[PDB]
Amino acid sequence: KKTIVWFRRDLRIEDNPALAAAAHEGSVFPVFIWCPEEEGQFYPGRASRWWMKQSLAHLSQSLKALGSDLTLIKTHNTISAILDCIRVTGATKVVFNHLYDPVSLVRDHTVKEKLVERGISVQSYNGDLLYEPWEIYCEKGKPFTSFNSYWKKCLDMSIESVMLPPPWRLMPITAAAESIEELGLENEAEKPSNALLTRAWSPGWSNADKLLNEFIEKQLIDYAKNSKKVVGNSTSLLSPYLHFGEISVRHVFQCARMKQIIWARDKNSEGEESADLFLRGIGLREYSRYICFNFPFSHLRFFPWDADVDKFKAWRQGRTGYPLVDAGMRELWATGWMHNRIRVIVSSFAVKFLLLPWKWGMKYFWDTLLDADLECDILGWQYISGSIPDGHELDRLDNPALQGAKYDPEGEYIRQWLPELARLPTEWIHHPWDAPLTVLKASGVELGTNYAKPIVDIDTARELLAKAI
Amino acid sequence: KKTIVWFRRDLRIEDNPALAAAAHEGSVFPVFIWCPEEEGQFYPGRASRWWMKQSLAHLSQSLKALGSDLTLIKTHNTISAILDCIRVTGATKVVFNHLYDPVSLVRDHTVKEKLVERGISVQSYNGDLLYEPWEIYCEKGKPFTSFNSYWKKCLDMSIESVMLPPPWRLMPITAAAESIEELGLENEAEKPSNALLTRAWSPGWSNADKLLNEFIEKQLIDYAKNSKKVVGNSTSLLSPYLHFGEISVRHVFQCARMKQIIWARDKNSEGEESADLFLRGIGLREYSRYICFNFPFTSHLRFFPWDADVDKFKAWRQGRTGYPLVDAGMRELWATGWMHNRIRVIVSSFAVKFLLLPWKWGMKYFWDTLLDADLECDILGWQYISGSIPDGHELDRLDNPALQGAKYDPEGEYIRQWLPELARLPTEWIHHPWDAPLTVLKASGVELGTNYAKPIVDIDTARELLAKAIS
Amino acid sequence: KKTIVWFRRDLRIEDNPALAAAAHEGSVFPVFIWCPEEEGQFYPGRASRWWMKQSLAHLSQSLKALGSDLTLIKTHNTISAILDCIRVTGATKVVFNHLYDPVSLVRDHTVKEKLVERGISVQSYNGDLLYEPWEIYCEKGKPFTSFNSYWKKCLDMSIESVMLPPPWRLMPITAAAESIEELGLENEAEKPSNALLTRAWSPGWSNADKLLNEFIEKQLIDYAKNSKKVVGNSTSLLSPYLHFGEISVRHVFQCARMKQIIWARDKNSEGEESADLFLRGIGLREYSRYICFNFPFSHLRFFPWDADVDKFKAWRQGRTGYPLVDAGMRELWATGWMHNRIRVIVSSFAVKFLLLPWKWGMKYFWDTLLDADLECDILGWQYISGSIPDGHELDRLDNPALQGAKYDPEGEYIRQWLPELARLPTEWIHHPWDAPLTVLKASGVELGTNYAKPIVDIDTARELLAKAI
Amino acid sequence: KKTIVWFRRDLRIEDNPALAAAAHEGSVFPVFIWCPEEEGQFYPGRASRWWMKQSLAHLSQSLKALGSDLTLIKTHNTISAILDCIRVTGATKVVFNHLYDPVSLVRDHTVKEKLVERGISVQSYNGDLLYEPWEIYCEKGKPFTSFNSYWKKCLDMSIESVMLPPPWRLMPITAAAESIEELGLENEAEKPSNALLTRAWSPGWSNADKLLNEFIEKQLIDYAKNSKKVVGNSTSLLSPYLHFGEISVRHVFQCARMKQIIWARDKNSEGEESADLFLRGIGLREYSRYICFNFPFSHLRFFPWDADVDKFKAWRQGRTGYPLVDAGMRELWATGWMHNRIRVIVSSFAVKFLLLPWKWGMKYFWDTLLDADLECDILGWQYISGSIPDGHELDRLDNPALQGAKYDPEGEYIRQWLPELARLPTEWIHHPWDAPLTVLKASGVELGTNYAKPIVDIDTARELLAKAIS
Ligand SMILES: Cc1cc2nc3c(=O)[nH]c(=O)nc-3n(C[C@H](O)[C@H](O)[C@H](O)COP(=O)(O)OP(=O)(O)OC[C@H]3O[C@@H](n4cnc5c(N)ncnc54)[C@H](O)[C@@H]3O)c2cc1C
Ligand SMILES: Cc1cc2nc3c(=O)[nH]c(=O)nc-3n(C[C@H](O)[C@H](O)[C@H](O)COP(=O)(O)OP(=O)(O)OC[C@H]3O[C@@H](n4cnc5c(N)ncnc54)[C@H](O)[C@@H]3O)c2cc1C
Ligand SMILES: Cc1cc2nc3c(=O)[nH]c(=O)nc-3n(C[C@H](O)[C@H](O)[C@H](O)COP(=O)(O)OP(=O)(O)OC[C@H]3O[C@@H](n4cnc5c(N)ncnc54)[C@H](O)[C@@H]3O)c2cc1C
Repeated sequence: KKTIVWFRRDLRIEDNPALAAAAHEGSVFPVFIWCPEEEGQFYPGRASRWWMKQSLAHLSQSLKALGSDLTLIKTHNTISAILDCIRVTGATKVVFNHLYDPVSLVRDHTVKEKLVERGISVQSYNGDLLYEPWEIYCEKGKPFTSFNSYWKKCLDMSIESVMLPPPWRLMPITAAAESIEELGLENEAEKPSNALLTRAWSPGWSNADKLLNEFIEKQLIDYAKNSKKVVGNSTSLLSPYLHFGEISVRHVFQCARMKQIIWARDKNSEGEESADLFLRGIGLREYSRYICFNFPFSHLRFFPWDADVDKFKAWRQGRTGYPLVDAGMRELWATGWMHNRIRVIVSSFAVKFLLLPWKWGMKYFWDTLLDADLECDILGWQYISGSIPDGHELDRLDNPALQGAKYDPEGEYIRQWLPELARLPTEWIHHPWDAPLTVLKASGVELGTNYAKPIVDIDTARELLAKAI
Repeated sequence: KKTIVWFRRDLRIEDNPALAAAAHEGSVFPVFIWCPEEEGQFYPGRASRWWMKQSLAHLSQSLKALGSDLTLIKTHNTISAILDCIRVTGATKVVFNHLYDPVSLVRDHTVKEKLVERGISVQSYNGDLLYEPWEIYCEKGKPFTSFNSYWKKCLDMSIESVMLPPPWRLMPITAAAESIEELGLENEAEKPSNALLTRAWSPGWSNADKLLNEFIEKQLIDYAKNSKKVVGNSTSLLSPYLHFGEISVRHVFQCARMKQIIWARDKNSEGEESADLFLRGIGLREYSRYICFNFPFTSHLRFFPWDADVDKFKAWRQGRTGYPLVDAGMRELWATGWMHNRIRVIVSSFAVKFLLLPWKWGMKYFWDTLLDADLECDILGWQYISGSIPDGHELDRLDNPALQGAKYDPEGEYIRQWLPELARLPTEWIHHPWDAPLTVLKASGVELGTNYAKPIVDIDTARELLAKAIS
Repeated sequence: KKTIVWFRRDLRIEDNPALAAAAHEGSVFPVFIWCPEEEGQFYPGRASRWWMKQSLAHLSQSLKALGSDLTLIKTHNTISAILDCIRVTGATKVVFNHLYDPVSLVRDHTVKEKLVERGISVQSYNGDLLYEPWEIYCEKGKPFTSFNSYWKKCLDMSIESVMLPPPWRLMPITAAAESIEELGLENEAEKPSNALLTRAWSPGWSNADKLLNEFIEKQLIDYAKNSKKVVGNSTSLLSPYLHFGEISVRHVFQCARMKQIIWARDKNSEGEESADLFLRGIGLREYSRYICFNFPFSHLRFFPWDADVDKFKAWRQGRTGYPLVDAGMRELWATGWMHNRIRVIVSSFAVKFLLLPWKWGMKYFWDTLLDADLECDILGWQYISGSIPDGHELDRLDNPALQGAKYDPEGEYIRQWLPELARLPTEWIHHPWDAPLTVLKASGVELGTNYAKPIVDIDTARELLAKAI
Repeated sequence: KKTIVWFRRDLRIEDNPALAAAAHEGSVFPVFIWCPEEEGQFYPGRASRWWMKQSLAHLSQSLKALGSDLTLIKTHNTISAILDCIRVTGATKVVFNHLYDPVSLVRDHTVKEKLVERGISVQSYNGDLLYEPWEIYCEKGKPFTSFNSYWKKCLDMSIESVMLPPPWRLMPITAAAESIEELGLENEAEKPSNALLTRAWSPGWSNADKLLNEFIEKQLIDYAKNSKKVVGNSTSLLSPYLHFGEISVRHVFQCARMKQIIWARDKNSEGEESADLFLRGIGLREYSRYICFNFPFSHLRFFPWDADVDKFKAWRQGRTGYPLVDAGMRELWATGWMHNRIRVIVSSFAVKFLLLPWKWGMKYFWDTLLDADLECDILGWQYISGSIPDGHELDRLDNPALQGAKYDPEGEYIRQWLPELARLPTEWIHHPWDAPLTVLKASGVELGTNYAKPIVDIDTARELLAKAIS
């Protein structure tokens, strides 16, 4: 047999069912079709493309040792490149993994019909998901918009398997079509600025496996009390690796459940909730693929926004005057990642405080986030605008005085990303516009020149939001 | 559908095909039927029974945290106990894993025939092996008889898979049948002495996975450089955990295979070589079940006039033979229930070629003392030492303890730990004090014949008493 | 014998000559006279006073466990308080250590003259200093105007022992006089802002002993290669404890000297150089007291200034547009300490770029430095203004491009204290105004809104100095 | 000036009063005069001489790094070698540190008189003790009888200090006196066996400052609860280093003293008690040189012994059937060191259970111990003998069933030095003879085959000694 594997966002060799199907039957021809025209509005952002350039290099380096290597093709049409690979490789079967974004859903089915009619067999295995969105029903069949009612039933009867990495790898003697090597992801006018994200990130499937041993045996023990704290990479940093499919979610769920069974047996209650807080976070990634599968284009709510370009640039540069918002936008753009509670605040500020279009705030998240996912990002904005009964309503404006006192105690997250407020005490570190002048100047801050004043008064933004509902 | 899971030597949940097959179809019913009379001359030993008692107690607490308890059963007939569990729970399928011991080889295929007549569904799975002995074929007849030619063909193709542990399980209902209250595995007079085995061993599958993680990440880096030595944690110390099936062979194999792949793209020239020896070490266990399958007795039927000396037999157990590697090996074997591989090639070659003692005498001692008392490994180990297999050693091959210790134990640090009386004896004579001059022996406070015993047998006599005893 | 141990800036118990001589004689009455009126402009600043309140509280409970409590007195005249402590205790002798500042020099000699005439014996010992300035002279009595010829001579002689803390203690047990528990150091208008210095500093003498045992066996090995690094606290962080006398320099020298002898015969060509740069640095504290002794006020090289108050606020708040200067002024305000290389840059920028009075720059250093030392700070400004033969010429300015490449490699000091310059490459991390406009957006740095433009051009400031000399 | 330094038992530089004073006055000419014929009975043993050789070359290496060598001299008369060094060097003052052995007490003072009559300046400093034995005066004239009352007197003054190492060194011109390159400390027959002491000891003043800092900062907080134990590094292993004067007694005292002050205000509870035991442990060394100073050569009893040469070989090589005694003898000979609580067990077993002459035990402890202190080893045997008031009477001995139940619980100390008793339960581990026959067959213990039977009954030693105490 001659099989052609099609890597998309399953950039790994471990537990790859499409790759395990190959190399178990005949020869393998790895290929990566990169068609930017067919991506549409879902084109990968600036930082998301940088992770793709490094992961594909780490992938091609991995496949180069197994026996074959990793063909990259930039084409104007995916089917035009797939049918052209079969021309030079003489393959009789093509295999790939599942992707549930709106562009790949209609493309996986179109690629099927075009070459299955031609006597060439296809097969699409389960990838990046523990449960397919067509494997669960409420007995009846109603969709569980309730994540609580969703994940409560997913914990019942797991029936899958964990695969292996292929020991060997065979490749036919072929030619080339239309081939490329490495271009179309990083712009020369910003490569030096993009080469600085390596300070806190290292793309690759093997580096992802090092992270699992760094988090399971050492950091998952007290994850329930660290995830609440926002200052420190307190969580697992597995979002960029899981999006690009560098870690199989089977492994992320198996070894985490393995720790839960040991802690549930050792009477340990601190680790039990730590495993619950992490496994029920893994289910949210599965919940995002379930909603986006039967609720694509939910969020059909177009109320009078306030398309102010200048007020949007201050939200990107962290000049909104709010400490917890400006620090989050400072962390997002410095490391390409931010905590979940930070995203909740900086996104709510973009729609509830500034009335900017939610698409504008998402297009910036889609561009600068290293973990820029499609199902998870949309799911986060639905949690903000009030599209799920298990999320905060659009009308509420959380007071930063108590909001910072929950996720960022002692104000150590602002004093790390906003060094100008390093002497402002924790009593006013989340809201300098409430402290008297006798303690503001004592802290060294001068609201106006030393630190930006609040861009929008919260007292006037509460009623003005309810003034249009 | 109610399904009875029959635990035997697969005391684990991570990759248990029989346990994963059940608990997914419907209900589950764990049971450990302990029938000592059906196991003949190779009834589980003394220390190995102690390990089994602690693992079963840990297995009981592990399963009770998932959903169902564990039915500990000690009856007079195993098949009678299986038929008793079917009627009390209403089960319809009996599921267990594969075992290749001659006792279970003839009764596992008997339980199937007994239950097919009654209509009870049965299905066996490969639990503690990656290549079953009937899966490797050729185009001719017989196996390979050489491990090099056997393991060369196993590395050609590979189709494995790792199963997941179920987070939920369901008990059946009503009354229980004959139930054993965890009894028989220990004798009242030798219980405090068996508790001393906890100093270097913590049985159970939970500590088994942590050791596999510790060895792969922090010790497989230089396994090829330490496995050839004896001192300290030279190897992985996974034999007692792999014998009772607490870690699946695939989980141990793939962890060193995954680490070997990363040690290739990073051009770790000596890294992937360390995984080659460890994986081939696992292959020796695979090759043990191939010989034991085709040759199902206990290529080893050479019993000639032995020196049935019970006085020289107790001097070999307690480690008082004048040979440091032999004495220190028998000192660690009885104090920790374990010993290095190269030392087992020494203490047993000394038992059959230096003392002319029966090989069944030393093998019965390994059965009671070794926690990793593997039937398939304890047979292949003694066959490799004698001239039974052309895999390595012959019958008329003796090794000088001088070049033997300096090859597997430099600086003599292994003897000084288990023989304090030879602490100030230099490494040049630490492995053979009799060949050292009296000017250094008294300076090293040895004094043969009072503190450390003189060599019980001469190296030249054992060669002249054996070459003239073969015809 | 009833003795009075006048604690001043010797806030320790171990290696205390005046405390040991008074203990091994008879009774001990420790007292601390705090007269802010006798202090001229050398009155302790905001940060330096906070360190005094913590060390004195630690000193109070320290002696409280040995046998005698600590007495703090805030009076109008020090001699009036000393005469009061004598008439309430009957102490026939008053002992103290040495202080070489101009105010405390004429005071100790006035205290001796006023107490000797009353029949009360006085005794002074060497404290907080290896060898006094009146003990180092060649065959000629010429004071060493150069430091290279200074410390090279201090190593050719060594005669000073080290003593242990007193074992026992007892009190003359008599009524007290005017007993000012704790007044003057901290005002309530800035108490919470001052309490935030506990993040990176823990004042006390036992914490100083905790600091040495960590710096010797762990950080002194490669001190020569870490002193060239500005990022982080690469040095020892011993200046605050040495200024307040919380640990004697004899123990600081003896621990580093024996480590050098250990590395001497060990063929350690890297440990000797590390012990050298630390001991040569200890000599700078020794050299500061030498110039402060027979050179009262040289630093009288004044030149016309441009005292711009608005340009002085930007120098404090770090709004000067220079990344290496603003990052240092942020660290000076956040933690009250900065590296020696940073102090050279931020002080030269105040006098050589903005043309601000050197006293104004010192008035801010003296107020915000936890290690605010009179002899060390003046010696620092003498090194910048060009008042030393082996210093820096006042007529020349260093290019921040090559300046950052010398003391801040990899560019990690700006990315920590100025998070807006995170993705700005090292090629322009020290000077964003030289970078092209194409990379100023790739680095997400808009000068008019993100990080302010340089307030004064470098080439103009270099010629403006030559325009008035 | 030019001063000659005489290193004898002060092989250190951190705090050496005779070395730092000689460095300031002028030139430094370090000499190490040995002369075994003047030692006689107090000649260092086999293992103790090995430490002296390794610590000598290491101290000679550290001296040359400063600027002055170390002249090693082996002579027949120590005074003839001192005068030979003065003429070839031209020195004026001869300096050295104090010692408190009967040899040096009459030798150093003889050096003083013969060099004073010739016009050579001499000055001896204190560098081996906190308070010198003549600085303490008690009652009216009885030099105190016990230690618990002696050390209370030392805790009522304390005018100590410490000194710094001198970075400068300069040796004069020509010399070449009657110095040898290597003496006769090691014999070729016992050299490879002596090299096996490096695995447990790294002698020298440089390493001495390492485990000193390691002990005070790490394993001192819980010294009050680990001093009674024996397993592992229970104590500080500072006995051999303080014997050769590689660490100043003031630095050892003032380090644990500084931790007690910090643990006082913080109220560490166990911290103050651990210092109160370690400092009073140093006080026993202070009392060792005190009782040995006023008394010559309280330990002179020649009652009928049992001079059995075969019973001496069993107690020496650890074959007496007593695991707590046999394991100690196998440690004392393997590592050249043993815990203090083991010494009162292996030495009391030799003089009471076996009735062997105590000189046979003291001669063996002098050869195999690296910390062979003349002033301290004698006091240890006096504690075993019925001599010291606060000590063991001659007719007292404890059952090992209670010794291990308090000083060595869990029996992990025996299973390391006696592997043949590993599976023996921790109850009968210190006395296998009293164990039932079922546990002995189960624990592989065959008293008389693999492990030796008790060489002497405990009830016999009590009844045999009663007839001799009349
Ligand atoms: C507005 C908004 C936008 C978001 N955009 C993304 C995105 O683009 N990509 C992304 O991976 N996550 C996104 N999330 C989820 C969340 O920000 C990250 O999953 C998490 O904060 C970082 O992962 P971690 O490994 O550090 O933490 P952990 O909590 O340890 O991550 C657990 C894993 O489970 C999944 N997961 C965790 N939380 C969620 C969630 N809320 N929704 C979906 N899956 C989840 C991810 O695979 C994640 O790696 C978004 C959340 C919000 C509120
Ligand atoms: C006379 C004799 C008797 C032996 N009896 C046993 C026995 O009863 N039980 C037992 O498990 N091993 C036995 N062996 C093999 C060998 O002693 C052990 O495998 C090894 O010493 C312990 O392996 P480890 O887990 O400590 O380390 P590693 O060697 O790192 O473990 C590798 C694993 O592979 C297998 N393995 C490794 N070497 C061999 C080998 N030579 N033969 C077979 N399998 C091997 C084992 O499952 C082992 O756990 C015997 C060898 C000899 C010479
Ligand atoms: C403008 C300016 C102002 C300064 N103001 C002070 C001050 O107020 N207080 C202060 O203690 N030091 C001052 N210094 C000296 C120097 O900044 C600090 O000694 C040092 O940076 C503190 O870090 P450290 O103690 O970890 O350094 P290390 O080098 O690790 O410590 C060496 C020690 O030696 C002394 N020392 C080292 N370098 C110098 C130096 N250049 N001048 C004087 N003493 C030195 C200090 O006691 C210091 O603690 C100043 C230097 C300059 C250029």
